[PDB]
Amino acid sequence: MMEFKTDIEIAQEANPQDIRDIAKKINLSEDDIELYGKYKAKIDYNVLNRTKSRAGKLILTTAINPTPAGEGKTTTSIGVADALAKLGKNVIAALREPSMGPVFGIKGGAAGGGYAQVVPMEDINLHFTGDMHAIGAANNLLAAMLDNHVYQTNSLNINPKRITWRRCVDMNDRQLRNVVDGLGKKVDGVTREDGFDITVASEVMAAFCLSNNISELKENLGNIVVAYNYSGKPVTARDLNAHGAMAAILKDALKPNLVQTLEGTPAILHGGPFANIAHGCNSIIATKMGMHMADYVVTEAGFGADLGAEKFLDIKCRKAGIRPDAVIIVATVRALKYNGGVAKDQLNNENLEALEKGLPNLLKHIENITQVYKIPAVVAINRFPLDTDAELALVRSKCEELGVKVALSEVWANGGEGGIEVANEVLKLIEEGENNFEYCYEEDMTIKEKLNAIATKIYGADGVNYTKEANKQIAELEELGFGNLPVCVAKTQYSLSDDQTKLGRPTGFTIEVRQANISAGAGFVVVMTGEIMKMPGLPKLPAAERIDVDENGKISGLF
Amino acid sequence: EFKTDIEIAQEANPQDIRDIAKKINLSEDDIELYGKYKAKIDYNVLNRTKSRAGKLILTTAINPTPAGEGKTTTSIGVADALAKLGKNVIAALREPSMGPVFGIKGGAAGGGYAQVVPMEDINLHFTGDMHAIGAANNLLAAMLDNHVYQTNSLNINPKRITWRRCVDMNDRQLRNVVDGLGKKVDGVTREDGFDITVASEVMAAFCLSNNISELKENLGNIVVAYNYSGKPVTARDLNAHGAMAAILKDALKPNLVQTLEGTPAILHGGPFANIAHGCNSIIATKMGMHMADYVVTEAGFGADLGAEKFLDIKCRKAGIRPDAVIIVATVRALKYNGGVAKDQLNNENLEALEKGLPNLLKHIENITQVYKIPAVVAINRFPLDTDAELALVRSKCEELGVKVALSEVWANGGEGGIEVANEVLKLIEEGENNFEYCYEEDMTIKEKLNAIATKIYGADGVNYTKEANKQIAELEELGFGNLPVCVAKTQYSLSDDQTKLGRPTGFTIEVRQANISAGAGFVVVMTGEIMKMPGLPKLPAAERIDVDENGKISGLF
Ligand SMILES: COc1ccc2cc3[n+](cc2c1OC)CCc1cc2c(cc1-3)OCO2
Ligand SMILES: COc1ccc2cc3[n+](cc2c1OC)CCc1cc2c(cc1-3)OCO2
Ligand SMILES: COc1ccc2cc3[n+](cc2c1OC)CCc1cc2c(cc1-3)OCO2
Ligand SMILES: COc1ccc2cc3[n+](cc2c1OC)CCc1cc2c(cc1-3)OCO2
Ligand code: PRO
Ligand code: PRO
Ligand code: PRO
Ligand code: PRO
Ligand code: PRO
Ligand code: PRO
Ligand code: PRO
Ligand code: PRO
Ligand code: PRO
Repeated sequence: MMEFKTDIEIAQEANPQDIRDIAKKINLSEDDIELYGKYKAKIDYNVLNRTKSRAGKLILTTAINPTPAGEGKTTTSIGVADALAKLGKNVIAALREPSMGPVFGIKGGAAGGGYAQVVPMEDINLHFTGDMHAIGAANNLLAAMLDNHVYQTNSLNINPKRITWRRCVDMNDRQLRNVVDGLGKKVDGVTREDGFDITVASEVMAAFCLSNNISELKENLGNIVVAYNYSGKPVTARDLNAHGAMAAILKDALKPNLVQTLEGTPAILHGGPFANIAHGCNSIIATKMGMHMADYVVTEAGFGADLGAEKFLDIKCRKAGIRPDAVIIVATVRALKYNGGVAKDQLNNENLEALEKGLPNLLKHIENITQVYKIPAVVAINRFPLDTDAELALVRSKCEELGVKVALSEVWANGGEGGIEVANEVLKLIEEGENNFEYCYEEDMTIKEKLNAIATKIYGADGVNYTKEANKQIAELEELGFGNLPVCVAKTQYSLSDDQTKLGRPTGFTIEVRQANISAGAGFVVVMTGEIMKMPGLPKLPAAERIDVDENGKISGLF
Repeated sequence: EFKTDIEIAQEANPQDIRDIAKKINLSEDDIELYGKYKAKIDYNVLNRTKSRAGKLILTTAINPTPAGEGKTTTSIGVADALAKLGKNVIAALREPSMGPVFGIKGGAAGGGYAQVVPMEDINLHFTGDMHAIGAANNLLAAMLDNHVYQTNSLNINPKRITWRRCVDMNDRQLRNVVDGLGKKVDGVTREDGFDITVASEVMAAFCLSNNISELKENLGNIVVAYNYSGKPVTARDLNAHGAMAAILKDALKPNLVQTLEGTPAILHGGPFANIAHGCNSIIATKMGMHMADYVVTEAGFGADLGAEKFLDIKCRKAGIRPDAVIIVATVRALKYNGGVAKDQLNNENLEALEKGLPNLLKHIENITQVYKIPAVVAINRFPLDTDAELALVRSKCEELGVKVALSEVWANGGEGGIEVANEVLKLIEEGENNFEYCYEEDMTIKEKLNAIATKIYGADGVNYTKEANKQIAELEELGFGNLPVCVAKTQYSLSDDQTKLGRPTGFTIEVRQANISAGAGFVVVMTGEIMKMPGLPKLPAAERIDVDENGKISGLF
């Protein structure tokens, strides 16, 4: 027979505390909190200026390259945080907010999974506290003011063909990828090519997550480059007098959102940019908030260590002035056997030979964390019942040779109890740890030197090649004065290389850069190794067709 | 003696919204808080409480003039006045669109000392209803295009797609677009456009639904296109309405807010008054009548548009009947109808006041003699209004059997509305159930149009273009001839000619176009061009908007 519980059944049967009690666990009075129902809350960012910082530790959760087998990065983050709570520690989980668009294409999902989730699950997947709407409104206001300026006088001499700013919407709408607007009468605007991204891909989202306060948000938004003039110089949102209004739309959204786990552990969800064209981390203001209110903060970055962790350490940690005390590298035996050449169908059979072929992927990410950034790390293996004792022993052997212990995580089935082993090793790394954190590169280096450093040190590439047009675009960015910013490499996440088919630990390859541009608002240069989907489409049978509401207003079909 | 509306709003002491909910017998478990000054009310509270069967007070006005009339200020003021008189009362109002705030600055819900607070939050995101309306609108658009891109098994003709996308911005750039460009995987190339979010039919259907079940059903009946066989394709055909109602599940809960004097207020919905009915949502008015003894609501654009549609559309679908009608006007506005220039409105001009008074008199006749509802004229008094001017207006209105009450709510708060509120209470106790619609649902579209044009506007009849006739003919064949008609004409005149002030007589209505809003449940009829997406000014008000280091917004008002 069978008997099992889906994540939504686990979320339904939960007993979530009043968010006011959750706030009490981190010394947040009722007068420091804006309630959104009794299970969601927004935290005033002005509590930092009137309370004493606990100077909590920072625990960064990452993973190997994503595989169709799944690794359970966010489930481990929530589970380890719950474990530290079982150990009597004052801990906060810092996570991102999901986009709403994909819920209607491919269905929504739990914050984590199993018994390591964040609740309320339904609200988190939909409107939550409205941050996504605030991001999009600010994005589209700047777009309307840009087009309005060109329509009224165009005194800034904006070249319509060099307009880089794009509108956005929080839906999976392929139809809006490439558009032409401004058609009609003379009074209907100026005809030009345009496009829509999904809201989370907007640069507003990136700068939103890299602002320390509302004044830095207003300053970052003004630095956004929306076009170039006929002289080749950048035209910014500040030049349009737009950043003040955009900061007014985001005034409430910039407050971090307080929720909880299934075990009552305080959780903060805030922001959620891409992990290829952005850094893929939750907001700085939320991570700073947590370290100010708790002794431990468990956060995470998307797409695995070669992308999210690299940008957490080289972009976020630089702009926030923070240092991880420990790093959790998540992996599963099935994912490693997948790197070894096993097809997705056969990942449940024992295959020591394939596990050994795919282990160099985990080994490379360990070397990057512990030998390039010099940060104490622990491997968290999300154990499955078919994981043989030899498979676990082989993984532990090769990881011990690099000085890293392997802790078995069972938070998906046992909640915080299943994360005590990982939590204990993390506390051990924090106490026995020293400040050896090193960036992958220095800011004074050129854009090509920074890319060369990341490709060689992190990806394992022999070097970086540039197309004819990429070299031109990088040369312009150096001339305009952007060569002193961090670089954000937008490449595939399924491989250490830029070739999504090269599993394991590819060697003797080169990265092919074909496009580059400036995200002056977020504060980094974006570099492309291929086409990047900034607006997903809907499948043939969208998930929306099964979503329903009953006479009492209960939603079904979401998960 | 006092300051601007934003300064009055800042110097106000709003109570905790939980205490405001206590005034209308709402427990803490009936209330979702959005800070301690806003709250959403569960619409299931109706299913566990006994209805107080409260009275319905409709607030309308004369045709909007550049002089202003202060309609919403009077509604809030009369609501505060009934509170001063120890009555249990709720003010039901509309939510403002956030878009125009960044063009022509924001404004108060009301004005003077008759406001609704928080003013700042109401002008922006409020509780997110506008975002949900747009999300539901844009999901249906994405699923419509996806179906055509995938299989188009419904044989949708892209040249017959009527659904439009939306955004809550004043963006003239998105009026006419071509989307679907790019690779073969980037969609189907076609012409398209955007409207401001509050102009979506999702907004009108949102406001004409009695419960979450009718919302899902109404959303399903929305016509999004036509197949090559000429038959309507709906959102139900796309299996979208269940998902759209899920996006709106929390939005459909009315928003509990308060006035300056602590009176409970509900702001929910905000459709256009020309291409829609311009009323707050039916659930908000039902909720108020369920939880209180008196409800003051309003309709936009004066009696010939909002009040007409409030009575012939909203009242029909909700099954409610107004117990009294407040017709708001000013001496300045009537003298404007009499031929006085905008700059000369401060001098006494009894001759021009008599030339413009027929406008107010026609609206009285429609309320009291066509719909048969008791009415009272509320004059928002100005300091330079001579006693003779006020006496002339009182004279002509009493010839029709309607008292004139002087309103000073703007400068005096609820005290300034006691005179109006008293006549409203007198009209409710002495009134009878004589309410009649202007037309019956059985009549054809052109008969329903001829009924409104002649009885309400004062026209000799209705003329139709060739294209208007074909569209009306096609709407009859498809089976939409049984719905009400929502006439979209100018608000500055009883006629379809914005220059004909006062009380025009020898005119006829020209219909250029007819469309179907099957989700809202009415047929829209055009007399001219309708701007569903306004543009930003040369100097947008958003350039003056700023935020300080503590997160305080300036320049909004
Ligand atoms: C989202 O992440 C997930 C999602 C799903 C997961 C499912 C399972 N596990 C981790 C998961 C995980 O973490 C890696 C490991 C324990 C387990 C035992 C089982 C089983 C499934 C799983 O089927 C029968 O016995
Ligand atoms: C306890 O065992 C340990 C402890 C510490 C170890 C440290 C390192 N390694 C193994 C270790 C090990 O396993 C043998 C492998 C090579 C290496 C290169 C590096 C580095 C550290 C290490 O920093 C920068 O470059
Ligand atoms: C794969 O199946 C598909 C996929 C997409 C299809 C798209 C269209 N049609 C069949 C399709 C079909 O069936 C053969 C025929 C009706 C039509 C009219 C149009 C149009 C595209 C289509 O663009 C403008 O006017
Ligand atoms: C029943 O009659 C029909 C039925 C189906 C018809 C389908 C199409 N057209 C007329 C039709 C018609 O004419 C009256 C012409 C426009 C068109 C563009 C297209 C397409 C199909 C069609 O596929 C892709 O681009
Ligand atoms: O644009 C300005 O004048 C300043 C610079 C940072 C925030 N606003
Ligand atoms: O000790 C650390 O590494 C972090 C840095 C910011 C405060 N605590
Ligand atoms: O490596 C660097 O340049 C800085 C020093 C503190 C941490 N990272
Ligand atoms: O179908 C689309 O429009 C995109 C591109 C391929 C996968 N999803
Ligand atoms: O109505 C309000 O909310 C304004 C703005 C803050 C103080 N008073
Ligand atoms: O079937 C079609 O026509 C579109 C294009 C690829 C899959 N869906
Ligand atoms: O979707 C694609 O990739 C093909 C190639 C160009 C036209 N469409
Ligand atoms: O209209 C409705 O509500 C249902 C949904 C599927 C078809 N009929
Ligand atoms: O499109 C509009 O609404 C304004 C009016 C003239 C200039 N643009």
